[PDB]
Amino acid sequence: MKRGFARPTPEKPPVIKPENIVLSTPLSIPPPEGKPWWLIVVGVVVVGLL
Amino acid sequence: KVVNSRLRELGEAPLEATGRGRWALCLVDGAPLRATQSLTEQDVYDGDRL
Repeated sequence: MKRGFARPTPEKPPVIKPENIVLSTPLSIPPPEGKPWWLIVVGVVVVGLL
Repeated sequence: KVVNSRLRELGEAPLEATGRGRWALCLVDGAPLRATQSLTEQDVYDGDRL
């Protein structure tokens, strides 16, 4: 002999939330440059003058 | 009798005691069941332990 059991309507489960996410585009490296000749030309004169 | 018989087949000593008294079924706390009432009148169901 067993105890009786009647199943009721199921209780509400904890709601899941989906998510759509787009990533941030990475940072851009700077461009290289050629040294300023009309500056270094000045400096080599000054040290010579010294 | 059947419990003592099964115990002997298992190699265990049968139930024995000394002094004035009687043998009966009891709950985990030692409380004895009613000797004059049905197991259907008592709170016993399939899978219980006594």
